[PDB]
Amino acid sequence: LSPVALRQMSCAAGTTQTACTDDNALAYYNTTKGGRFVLALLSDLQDLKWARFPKSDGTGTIYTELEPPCRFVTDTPKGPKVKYLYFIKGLNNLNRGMVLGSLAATVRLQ
Amino acid sequence: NNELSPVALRQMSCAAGTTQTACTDDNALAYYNTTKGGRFVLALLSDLQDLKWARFPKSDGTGTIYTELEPPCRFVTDTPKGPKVKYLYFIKGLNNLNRGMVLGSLAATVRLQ
Repeated sequence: LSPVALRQMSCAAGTTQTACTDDNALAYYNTTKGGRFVLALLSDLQDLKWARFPKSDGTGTIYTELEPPCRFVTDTPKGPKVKYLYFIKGLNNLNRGMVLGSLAATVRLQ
Repeated sequence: NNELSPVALRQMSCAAGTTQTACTDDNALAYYNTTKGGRFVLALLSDLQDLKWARFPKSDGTGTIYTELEPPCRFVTDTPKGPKVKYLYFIKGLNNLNRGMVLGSLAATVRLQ
């Protein structure tokens, strides 16, 4: 399948749908035909279960369930930092790989 | 418990051709993973659309490894010298996770049309 730019945007996630309050995650997403398809979230927090995305037309909000997070380490000026990678529930391996390849290009892994 | 053993894809020039004998000059870029034992090649990128084999000399100098390629995926990247048509060749049999890693790396690092 020919590739499509993966982009990032801040977003609210939380333990519960109601707990999605302020911006605490970075969503990795696709701009497809009728709206953005979020594949994964990146966060400092390890207990997220839900992400929240306003539709761009303003007609509503989408809540996406998260898989258990994948812990990984990034190289920063302040030293190594632990982060959590949350695939969207049910994401297939092709899309998981795309997230991983975009992640390696956009954060200083290991 | 769930910890990510990640990897960035590296790139190396490599030889490819329509036949094994036609692999002579380095006319593609191979995307590969460095593993503790050897380089794992996932895919080739080339201007050429008719490639079927990639060639890599064995690390010792003993012999040669020929890797067969899937049919190419055509895409257009935006470069300073204007748009350039490229062809992405997965290694024959590459699983979907590794296919995604290449597709995700590309789309994250080049501008596409």
